[PDB]
Amino acid sequence: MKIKTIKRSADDYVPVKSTQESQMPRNLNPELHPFERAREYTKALNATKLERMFAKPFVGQLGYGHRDGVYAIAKNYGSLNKLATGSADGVIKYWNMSTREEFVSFKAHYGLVTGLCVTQPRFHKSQNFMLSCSDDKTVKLWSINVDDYSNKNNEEGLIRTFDGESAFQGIDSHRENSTFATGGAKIHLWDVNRLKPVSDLSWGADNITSLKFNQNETDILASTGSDNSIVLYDLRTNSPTQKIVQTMRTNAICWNPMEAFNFVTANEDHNAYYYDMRNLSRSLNVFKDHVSAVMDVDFSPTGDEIVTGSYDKSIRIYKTNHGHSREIYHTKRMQHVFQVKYSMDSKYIISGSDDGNVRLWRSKAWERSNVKTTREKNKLEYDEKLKERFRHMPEIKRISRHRHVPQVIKKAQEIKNIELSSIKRREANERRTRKDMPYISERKKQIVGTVHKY
Amino acid sequence: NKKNLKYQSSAVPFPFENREQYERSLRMPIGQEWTSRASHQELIKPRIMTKPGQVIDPLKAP
Amino acid sequence: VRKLKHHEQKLLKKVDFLEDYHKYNRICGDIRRLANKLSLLPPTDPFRRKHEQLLLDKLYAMGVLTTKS
Amino acid sequence: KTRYYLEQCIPEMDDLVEKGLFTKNEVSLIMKKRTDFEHRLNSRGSSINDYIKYINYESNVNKLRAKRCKRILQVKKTNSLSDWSIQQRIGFIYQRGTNKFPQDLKFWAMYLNYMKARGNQTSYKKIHNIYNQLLKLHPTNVDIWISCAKYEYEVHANFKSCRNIFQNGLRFNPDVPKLWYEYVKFELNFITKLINRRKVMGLINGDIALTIFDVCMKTLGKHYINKHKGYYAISDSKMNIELNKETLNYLFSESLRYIKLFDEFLDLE
Amino acid sequence: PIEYLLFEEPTGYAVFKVKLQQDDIGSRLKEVQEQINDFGAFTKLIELVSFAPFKGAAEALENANDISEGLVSESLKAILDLNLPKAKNITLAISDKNLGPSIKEEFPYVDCISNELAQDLIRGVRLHGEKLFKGLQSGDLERAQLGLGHAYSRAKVKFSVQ
Amino acid sequence: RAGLKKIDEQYKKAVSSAAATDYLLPESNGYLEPENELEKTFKVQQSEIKSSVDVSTANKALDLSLKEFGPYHIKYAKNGTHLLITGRKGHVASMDWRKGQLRAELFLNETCHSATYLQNEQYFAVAQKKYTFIYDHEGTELHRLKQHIEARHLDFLPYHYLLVTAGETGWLKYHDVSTGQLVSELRTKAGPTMAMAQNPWNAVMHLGHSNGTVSLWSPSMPEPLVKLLSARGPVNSIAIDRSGYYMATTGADRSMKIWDIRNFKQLHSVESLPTPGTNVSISDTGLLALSRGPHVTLWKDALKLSGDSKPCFGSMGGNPHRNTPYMSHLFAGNKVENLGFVPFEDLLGVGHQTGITNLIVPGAGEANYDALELNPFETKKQRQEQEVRTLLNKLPADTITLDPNSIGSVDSGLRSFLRKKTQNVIDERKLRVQKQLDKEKNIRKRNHQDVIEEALSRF
RNA sequence: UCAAAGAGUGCU
Repeated sequence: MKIKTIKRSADDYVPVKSTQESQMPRNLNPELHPFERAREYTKALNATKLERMFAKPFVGQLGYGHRDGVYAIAKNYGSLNKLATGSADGVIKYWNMSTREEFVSFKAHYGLVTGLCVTQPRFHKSQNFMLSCSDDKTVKLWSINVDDYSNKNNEEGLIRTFDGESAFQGIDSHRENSTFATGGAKIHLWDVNRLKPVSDLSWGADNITSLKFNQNETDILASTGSDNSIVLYDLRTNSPTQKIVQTMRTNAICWNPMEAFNFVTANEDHNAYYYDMRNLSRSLNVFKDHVSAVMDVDFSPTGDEIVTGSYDKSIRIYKTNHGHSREIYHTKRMQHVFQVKYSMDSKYIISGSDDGNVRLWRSKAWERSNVKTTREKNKLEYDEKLKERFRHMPEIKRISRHRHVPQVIKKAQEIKNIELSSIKRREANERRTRKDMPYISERKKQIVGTVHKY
Repeated sequence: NKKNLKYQSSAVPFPFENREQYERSLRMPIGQEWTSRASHQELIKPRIMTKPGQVIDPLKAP
Repeated sequence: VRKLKHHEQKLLKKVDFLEDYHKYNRICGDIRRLANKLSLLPPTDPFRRKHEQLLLDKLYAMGVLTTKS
Repeated sequence: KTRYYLEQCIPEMDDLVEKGLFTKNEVSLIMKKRTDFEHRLNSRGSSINDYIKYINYESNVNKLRAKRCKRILQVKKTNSLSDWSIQQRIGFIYQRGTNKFPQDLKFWAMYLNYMKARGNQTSYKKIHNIYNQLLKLHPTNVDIWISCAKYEYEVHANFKSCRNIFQNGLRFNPDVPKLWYEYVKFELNFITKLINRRKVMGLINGDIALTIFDVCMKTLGKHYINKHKGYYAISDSKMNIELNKETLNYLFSESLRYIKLFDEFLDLE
Repeated sequence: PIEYLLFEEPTGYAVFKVKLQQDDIGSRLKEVQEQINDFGAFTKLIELVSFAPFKGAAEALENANDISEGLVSESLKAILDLNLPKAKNITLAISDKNLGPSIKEEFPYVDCISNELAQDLIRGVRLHGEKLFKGLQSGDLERAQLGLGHAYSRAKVKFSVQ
Repeated sequence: RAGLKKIDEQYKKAVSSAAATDYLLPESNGYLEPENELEKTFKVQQSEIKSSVDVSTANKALDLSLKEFGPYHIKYAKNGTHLLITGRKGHVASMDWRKGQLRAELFLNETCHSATYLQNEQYFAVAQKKYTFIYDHEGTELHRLKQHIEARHLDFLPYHYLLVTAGETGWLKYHDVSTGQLVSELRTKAGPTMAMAQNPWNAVMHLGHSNGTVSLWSPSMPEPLVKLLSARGPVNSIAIDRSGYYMATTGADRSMKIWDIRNFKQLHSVESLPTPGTNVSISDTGLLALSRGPHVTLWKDALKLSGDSKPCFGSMGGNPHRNTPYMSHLFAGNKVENLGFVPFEDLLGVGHQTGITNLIVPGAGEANYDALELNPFETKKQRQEQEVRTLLNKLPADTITLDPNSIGSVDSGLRSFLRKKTQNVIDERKLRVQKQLDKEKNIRKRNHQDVIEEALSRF
């Protein structure tokens, strides 16, 4: 009669070769693969634990560091391995962080180094240039020999000095052109080939503490004042544009490299505020996981992540759309964070504290910098999404969210939470009787007023 | 038959905007035991990427 | 099973399931429990003192105790 | 990544069944042979023969699909993925074998010949690309460079490009008289066609090689001196005279071929 | 920013293409360093593209002297131009900084690299040797080195069979 | 709406990808259909089929006759490579039928009622009378379980690494091999467990008792998820189809019931049986195998909703609606102790007192096996990772649920005394203030929602 | 020999 029975060809399943890979039969019938959801959860729950034992953020420090506290850090936006660092001792250093050594070490100013920026001056490959400003009322342009290219073979040292009537407290350079701006008692626009300030910008008599040029719409500049104010400028008009007066002072700014109109501000109220340029009556987001004043803030070149340095001996790194830190970096030997900045490959975090040490941190503690096989990348890629799928699982939250935070910060937070609850009960009690209370949005409490209403 | 609290999401995970969206994804399996090799590379693929050792130069004028 | 790798050891532990003196260990322990129970009983009642003495004599007859104890 | 290659074969398998050219059981048998080969190719001990054994296989499958297209569908070409799926695969087999084994000049040869045959399907630019890499891996093999110079002077008749090849070759391997011999042959290949074209032009209405000939001796003599001398100069005067003699006899014999080469050219003086 | 690598052997000149650029930030960390030793990882970094054997013994010494003095030989000028794109400027890794100016003079469109990142790759190209050639006929390097050693050494002394 | 649409499209792409892999599947199952309508699948004799199949398939069909400790219960490893047969009077041998090499032999003279492999061929358990014994690959006993006493039924969960036992004591022992600890002890209160079964889809145990009620059991859960009685008589055996949708039973009163686990509904009932079924088995293909005394009858396409699919003995005048036995086989002068399908193989096992024999059945085995789950061709080195990776992915007992999909959803001195008075008076004040808030919360709801007395309402 | 367990080498 007609009969067929399941028949295995031995050669097909067992190769005749000792070296040929055995055929790897797969059938995607769901009945073959039961317990779909449970297995993914266990793989998720296993991935989360492994992330913790592999969370290894510290890689090393830059040489022997500075003598006095580090108070100025600048990255070369065109070269990976290069930083310009300065300390209040008056010494400025230019680093080869790939070898974790110094290219050159220079005693720039008698007083405190209050600003540092790296530039490509266009005077009217083998050398790099950096600009330093200090409270001794001078700005000095310096040149350093670099070993990126061997197409030639010197003149390493001071190139030009700009004398100022008043002390300088901030400096940044326009990306396209050689012009750079200094923040002193007055915000001044400078040209490399001119010793005197080319243009005088100033809304009023208040000083400027910090300033940062735009990267995308590079003609725009923002500055911070000691009167708890943020000022916007545009070079195409050569005039200020806007201010908003804040409740507290803002120490640092960083503008988003992926959104030209968006920026974050490091604030004195243990908060960092995300802003939209056009409508500044409110903030885009608020970051509130620090317990002391935020000293510096930097955007990743990816534009999706932000890192904040605070006075509470910790570095917090936040997702742009999430209002709470996903990670904490801390150490006993770290005394006060004043500068936090990103390796522009987005894989590492460069930090500077008053102990004089400049440190490298990993943006991803669990990731590793070696080149990985096609197989390897897939499984690591597997765990990330599987963790992403099961983020809010109760067990995964406990293992993932758990961090070893120092005793001092946790005590501040639990004290911090008590007052907020103590406040919150108070207006809630008041709300029972007094008829006319406007609810104050969390995004608008920290604005005091805006000059230009809209 | 009461459902165990241990295996319950505290809230709807991002980027999903509604509760019903979350169960639909849970129905869809990511594992290769249930998905083809090519179909894995699309579901597994992370949103943000990069290339080691290169400048991520910020956006030019569009 | 095959020796687990380092990470496998951390993830899973004590998975290695599935001259012997266990009988003698049971005897040594079984004697120890009996001595403990005799101690729990008061110091004056005569029953255990006959019994503990009987246990001393019973063990001594073997050689487990080289001398009276 | 064996499954990745198998999965790219699924869409054409579905097309074959959809068009009715191959039944599911027949399509299943084809995949079994494809699966076995792919494991052979991706495994250790894989040799270039495995590529050649595979490359012949889909070639036969290509013929059967064409015959069954006329036998069942009665259509020269059915507008679906099946028509160009095999040919795209064939090139996709070749490039791995060439990359895996750049040594085998034989395998390069089928890859060009298979591709030159299907001129409509494969643009001449891609053939130039393959030669670029093939020349680029093996600059010292004259047989390659005259091969690419050849493809561009018959199929394309681009003397400018063909000149550049023979031009560039003499730089890399100035020691080989054969490449000198062909370049002069090409140079007189070129002149006669112009003069014949000029003769045709009138009907409807050279020294350059000698410079190549002249410069041929200077290089070949210098190179023949470098060999038979080794690392070091020859101290004895009599040998230095003798080394001249072999260079001379070598440089007479080369000239004597060129006397023969001119004979075939009737038009030129 | 490295794309092409020039390696130089007793059997010939070998040019490489850098598919992937190793993390220049973390160059000194162990894991990337182990990749240099590991052949599987290193093959993912670069892949051989040119090999031009020297014609014979005499030409090798002439190049061995030229490379020692940081000069570009005719054979060297041949392999680079066939390979480096004219192109902003193509970036090439060379073990010698002294050879850099010579290459720049011949080819204005190429920028040379001799930083530690280049040295890391040059070390690993050398570490695997004939393994990276994928079977291309490179003779045997260890023997060829020993012959050029007597040849390169003896030349400077002007020793003679006399 | 668009986000919901994109999620659906991604799912529709996944099934399309699954459809793509369906073409990749190497082989198909067997068939057995007659050329001529007169020819019947039940009429064909096994002696004819054995001639039809290949000599290798004839070698695969294994029949050994031995009477020393009969009867022998046969069990097939999940991968199907290694065969365990346990004699009633106490002989158990571990061996691979394809290899032809006996792995380990035990001549213990104690009545053993059942035996099984646990996680691989290497480690297996044999149920001795009044205790449970685990025997190593070498054949040495690694341990004896005092908690597991006097059990005939041995179950193991490949994903949860747990062994289940059933006894007349009524106590269900749940033991995990990896942790080497007993998860839980539960008394059914349904009396002795004559039938035991496992459902692969939800890993929920199935038991039969004298009343005939079937109680579903889970490690996590204290009391039975569902209780259902298919037959008036005790259920001597429980079978559950591979998909887990369909569940089939044999009552001691000769009456058959086909059920569906998901909807808990009775598909088909048969009372025309000459004698109660000794055993029941369901193929991975869905074919059901029923052994009654010396006769074994198999029905194709039984697990279907349609009434015409209903199994029926022989036929009533060749009625198309009547479903004849796909095969009918009789062993004269013999009895079937148990039935076992040969996984990944086109065969059915049958166990007897005379011996163990394999019956070749086209379509009985799965056409194509996924190797990631199980490989008959696994070398020794792959298997040791297979257990390692399966150890790494062990499923906790608590994750057991009625439905796997439901999981993951979204829902001093005087000072101390004087201190105690202060924390008190604080506590009452808190308890009073919430009344004032609660009372005020009541007032807002109330506000939100004789002529003489009106004259006098003001006073 | 099989049979179970280690420790290195080659290579994707």
